[PDB]
Amino acid sequence: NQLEIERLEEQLSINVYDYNCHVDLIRLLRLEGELTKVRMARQKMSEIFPLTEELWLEWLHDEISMAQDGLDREHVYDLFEKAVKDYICPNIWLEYGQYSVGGIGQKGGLEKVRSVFERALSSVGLHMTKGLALWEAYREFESAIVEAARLEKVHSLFRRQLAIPLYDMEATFAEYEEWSEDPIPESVIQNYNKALQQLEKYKPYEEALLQAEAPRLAEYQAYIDFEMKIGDPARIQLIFERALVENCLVPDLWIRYSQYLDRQLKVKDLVLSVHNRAIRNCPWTVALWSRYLLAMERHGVDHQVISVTFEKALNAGFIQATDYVEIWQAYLDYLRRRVDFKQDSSKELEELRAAFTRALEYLKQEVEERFNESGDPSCVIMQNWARIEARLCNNMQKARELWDSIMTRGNAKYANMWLEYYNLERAHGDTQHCRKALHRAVQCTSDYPEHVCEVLLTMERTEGSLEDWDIAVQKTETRLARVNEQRMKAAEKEAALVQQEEEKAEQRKRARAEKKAL
Amino acid sequence: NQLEIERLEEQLSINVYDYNCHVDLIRLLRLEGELTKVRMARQKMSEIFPLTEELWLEWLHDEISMAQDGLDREHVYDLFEKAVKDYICPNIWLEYGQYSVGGIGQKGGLEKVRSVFERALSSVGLHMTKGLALWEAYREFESAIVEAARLEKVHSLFRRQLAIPLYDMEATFAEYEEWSEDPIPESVIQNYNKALQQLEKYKPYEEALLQAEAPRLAEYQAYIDFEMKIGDPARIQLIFERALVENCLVPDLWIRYSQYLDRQLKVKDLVLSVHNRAIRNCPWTVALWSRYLLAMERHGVDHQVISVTFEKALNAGFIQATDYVEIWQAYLDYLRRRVDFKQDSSKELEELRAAFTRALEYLKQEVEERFNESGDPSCVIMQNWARIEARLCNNMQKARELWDSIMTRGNAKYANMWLEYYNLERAHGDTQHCRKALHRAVQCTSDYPEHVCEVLLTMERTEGSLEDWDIAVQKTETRLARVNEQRMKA
Repeated sequence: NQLEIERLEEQLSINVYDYNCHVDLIRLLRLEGELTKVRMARQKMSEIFPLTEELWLEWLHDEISMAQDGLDREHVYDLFEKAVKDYICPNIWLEYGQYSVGGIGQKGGLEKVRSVFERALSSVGLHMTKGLALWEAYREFESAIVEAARLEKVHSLFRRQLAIPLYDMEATFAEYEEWSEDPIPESVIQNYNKALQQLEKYKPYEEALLQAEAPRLAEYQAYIDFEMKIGDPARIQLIFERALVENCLVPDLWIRYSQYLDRQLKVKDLVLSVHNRAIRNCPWTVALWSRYLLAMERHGVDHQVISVTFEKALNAGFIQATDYVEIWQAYLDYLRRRVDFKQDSSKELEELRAAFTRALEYLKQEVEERFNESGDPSCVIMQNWARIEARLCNNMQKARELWDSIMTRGNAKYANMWLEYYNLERAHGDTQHCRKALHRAVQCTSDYPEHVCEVLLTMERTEGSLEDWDIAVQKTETRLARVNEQRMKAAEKEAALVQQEEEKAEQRKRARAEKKAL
Repeated sequence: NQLEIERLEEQLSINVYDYNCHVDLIRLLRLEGELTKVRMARQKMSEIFPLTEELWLEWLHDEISMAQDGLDREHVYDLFEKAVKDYICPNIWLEYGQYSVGGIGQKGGLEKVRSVFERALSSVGLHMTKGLALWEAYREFESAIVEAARLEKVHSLFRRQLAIPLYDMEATFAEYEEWSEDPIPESVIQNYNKALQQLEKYKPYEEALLQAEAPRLAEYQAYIDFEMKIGDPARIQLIFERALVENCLVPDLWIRYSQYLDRQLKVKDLVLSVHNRAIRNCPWTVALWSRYLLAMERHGVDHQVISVTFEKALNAGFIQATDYVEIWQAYLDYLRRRVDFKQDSSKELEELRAAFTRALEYLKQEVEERFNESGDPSCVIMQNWARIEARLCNNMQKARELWDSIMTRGNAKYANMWLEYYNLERAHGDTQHCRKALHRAVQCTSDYPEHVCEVLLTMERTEGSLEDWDIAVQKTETRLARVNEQRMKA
């Protein structure tokens, strides 16, 4: 049996991203009874993958069976704390509540049990199908500690629940009437009726969810669309989380959720936790990383931790080269917003300039090596560096050095490219340099040459000397003449190929053998 | 017969630009013998139109026949002076020389005869077909005056002529050996040989010209192409002038000719005579006026005469609305190059700002009434004014006033209009004004809204705060969502 464990152990050392291998290794260590090794393998899997409810539960059950010390109780609590983070988990919460009851009597045991049930209810108390079990477990505990006056607390739990649309809530209203010696107040009956109307209202979606199987993403989306029209922040979070349990590998769903959080709730601890979980579920999508870095910046996360997050993004592994420029650009935009441009020379500015160099080299080395295509064809990073360096810093010279480099890459043929450079020179350079840029455009542009000529003639018309206008008409006339010659000649060749294909089709008319022997 | 004459005179009182009517009025007046009325009709026509050689000759014969030796010889000369101006005219020149011989007895009569023959030879002495008659008339005059020493003058003319390729040139070489007691020198004979080589070169072209029916425009162009390959300035002008005799109504031919003069020769007096002569033949073409104003500026013609030349163009009459903005464009460019922008007074700059205003109004009133279009749909004059006013003068507020007006006239829906405005603000305004322009652009752009959004987003990403970026995505998302709602609706 140990032979097979060693096989799995080495298979993980070659590739640690084999989820099923981790699962197989743990099941075997657990069988062999290696207790410190199972926990070690479980801590190592959990740091890499978010774990499903069933995997957390077996781990929780195992630590609980062996906890034999008051300290191990504390350790089990720490584990429960880890488990609730990955996805919504009504059974884990229920297990946490029931377990925490065992520490009653100790200094904070009564308060602790109330703390976890209350936390459970905030997370899963509105859950149509699995929320009810939590309310019932909470009430049962409260009634078990008191006989005559804490009764107000048990009342409150009955009243809190009956204002919420849950399944079999009807049996809970009846259970409450019998229990209560005091009459059920009119306000409670009205909150219950409105909760029943909500229950009838959400019933078709819950049923569509039930009849559909499985992950039932389309039915989840319809539900989410519905809850957003209604607009209860608490219900919208719930329905997102419910959907994300079965569809955690659908990045657009994470985007949708995090986007709602980033625009509406705007609660730091919540939005960032959700971004992080998106990252653990779908590391391969760059938008998730760039949106994470955005959220960290909006909420004043320390620069060091934002930076270390970015470094993790570079190591996630993406499928496209374009993906790597996107992550670099998000980080670069972030570094750019940290600089005070009102004053040269900022330490932050040198950090920015250092980052740009690093990005271009990273694009030159790592991405080019793996994909064998540059990840930035139109050199958009260099363009941004150039724009910044010329408009925000008084360093037009660096902008020029950059642009000469952008153009050498066969980018010299694009009208829009020359114009991007021209406009940069028109704003922060001199007229002499616009003219040289424009004279170059005319010489090099291959897609829309008439366009760049018009731009050159317009500049000379408005700002140049008569010699300048005359040189401009000469260069443009000459250039356009050459263009029209090749355009016209190539049309001669296509017309010549059509005539060759007509004389080929000609021989086929005069040679039509209706009978074939071969 | 006089009846048809009264009809033509009133038709001219109605419209003075009827060339054939003028020709007909003159034909009847000449025939009817109204000696005083013909001189008038001829003078009033010649000031408007260039006259063909035959029309100048007939006028000249009448004045010479009415020798009214009061004396009109100086006056007849003045007429010849007018006649040589219009086109190349070997018969008018030949006619001028034979006539000038009659005044040889008078003071400096001799220098005058040599003056016109030399002037004639400079214009048409290289003419393959008609140049020879002038060389022969010059020699004939020269051999006729002295016995022993002007014999040299005649020698120089035989030699001068024999170095130039003419038709029937061989018979003049043979004619020279007999007349000349001394042998024909080796240098003269080799220049003759290369000229015979020149005669062979031009022979297929001279003949191709001969076989086609007049104006033989296609055949003339081939010749011009050929002579330009050779690149001899004297020879190039000739073939142009020759072609222009028959094709004076082909503006494209004048353009190539005047263009050759402006790029290659660059001699003030020569280029300006051909440009002036071009507008008189084809006034309806705006390029001819515009190239003319350029040439006057290149050659430093007085500011006052350029303005009157320009004012003349406005009354010429064009077929397109675009033509009127083009001439207006040309004049505005000219006035701008007269301005020193380092000096803010500025005397020239005030004529310029005044000129723009006058121009925009001409398009609103005169051009709009006739065409019911501005002729400047995208407002490039206002665009140019704004650009000048913002980059060269520190008057950015004026550029904005101009741009507001452009957007007001239905250009707010075009992305390129907003971006051009954005780019001006980006260069000579502040960032807050770029932000406002773009925000306006996103709301209004109707043709390519997705594009202007990309431009706003790029800006915020590169210069804006994180909140600025965030506002931009909302504005763009909302705008694009609504746009997409309409393409499904419609």
